[PDB]
Amino acid sequence: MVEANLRLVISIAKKYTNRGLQFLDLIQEGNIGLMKAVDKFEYRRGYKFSTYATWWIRQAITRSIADQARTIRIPVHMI
DNA sequence: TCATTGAGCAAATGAGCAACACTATTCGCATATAATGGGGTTAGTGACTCTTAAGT
Repeated sequence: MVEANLRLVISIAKKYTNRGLQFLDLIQEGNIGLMKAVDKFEYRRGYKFSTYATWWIRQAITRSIADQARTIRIPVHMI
């Protein structure tokens, strides 16, 4: 299930490119979020995979670029 | 008899600790229609040397 939606990870992380982080770091952290979405996925709500996986991939990419992008790190609640 | 030396002492202030109670920070977790392969250089170098590789 994980190695069939990596194209979804590169499709999400295509837009977060020039935000202070490398392109390969983004899709790596998106893969971490994709694994966390695979482990907690429920099929009985009719949705296929993508509407549940997109939120977790976007969350992992945003929490990656909110912390590991600057030296003087501001937490996400303060920013 | 009194100034001088040797020793100490109560007290005031500066530093700090120990345990406890309130509170502002910080981090783990969740978002359910569908979303399914990227930008970005270097472009009018010169000369020389070392290694690898096809050609003889």
